[PDB]
Amino acid sequence: GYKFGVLAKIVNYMKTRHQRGDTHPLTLDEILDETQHLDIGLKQKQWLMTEALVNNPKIEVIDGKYAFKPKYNVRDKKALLRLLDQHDQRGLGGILLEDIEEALPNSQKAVKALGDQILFVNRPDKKKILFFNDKSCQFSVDEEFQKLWRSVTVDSMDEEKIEEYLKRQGI
Amino acid sequence: VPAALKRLAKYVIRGFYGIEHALALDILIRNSCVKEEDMLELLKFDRKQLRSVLNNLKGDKFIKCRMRVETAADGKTTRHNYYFINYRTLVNVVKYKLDHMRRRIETDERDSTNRASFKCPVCSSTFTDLEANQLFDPMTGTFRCTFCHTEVEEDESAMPKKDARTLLARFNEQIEPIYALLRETED
Ligand SMILES: [Zn+2]
Repeated sequence: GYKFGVLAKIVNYMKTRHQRGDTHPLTLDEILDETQHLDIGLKQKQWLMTEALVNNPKIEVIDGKYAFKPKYNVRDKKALLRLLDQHDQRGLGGILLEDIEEALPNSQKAVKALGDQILFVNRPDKKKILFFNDKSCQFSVDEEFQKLWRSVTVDSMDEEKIEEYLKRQGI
Repeated sequence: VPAALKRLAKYVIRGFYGIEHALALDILIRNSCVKEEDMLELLKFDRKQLRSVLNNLKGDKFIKCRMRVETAADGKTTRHNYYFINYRTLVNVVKYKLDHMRRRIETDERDSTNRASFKCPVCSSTFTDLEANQLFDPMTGTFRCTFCHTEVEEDESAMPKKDARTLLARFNEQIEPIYALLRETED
């Protein structure tokens, strides 16, 4: 068709160019040259310059030109630790391991380096969710304690019996 | 809402429950009443995961829930689940669990001696002292289980009993901070 597809090639070419290490911004016309979009329509050019290249979260407007956004993406261990801490502080939630691996190349080194600082939750589809390890208050017990705790059923006991136990034992 | 109640709730949730339960309590600590839908978005947890956690929280009655029904702008009925922390019930449940654990410890001490002291390896089943006498045959002159006719060793029963004694001191020591918090929350 028209007016909606040429943008994808621009984004992908921009993504591939960034992977090569070219952080320098690129003009709309310059990017069009290498994407075989010299015949791109005029009303398409303005739409990209006004909406597509600003609304997207991976496009940075620098000195008028447009450049990738590696700063938002995690590309080092420190950002991963800082990013996770911010989510816990603001209660935004965890991030899937896939979102970090794509943003952070060789994320295994960062994950293993931080070690226990990251809490991993395994989704049914094998997907892993990362959460900050809040080391403020920590407490754990032996597996025997947890097994004993589970053996003490509490869901199937009514409030009347629960509170009656308190006076039964004299407390 | 004295800070003592919040501290006690945080200590118990972070000690006897997983991180998921603690995160849910944190939202309710910041705001007394919070919608179930809002909590799901903030935590980004799975719908089933949050529901299972909420049911567990309701099971221990740490936080109560109220159902509000209203008509939305588009006209479709909306039923929201509002969760609020009830410290009055939370302290009672915590007190119930602590005493139940304590009475479990004292009863467990007697349960150790109640365990059978005779075990036949051939049958692989426990044998009581009373049953051991019955199995003994006066004609034979030695005590063996009639079913398998094998010697019985009582050394195995001794080992598990010693383990429980060590747990007594550790359990009492590790639970002191919770007791101190309870005393501070009596007012
Ligand atoms: Zn026997």
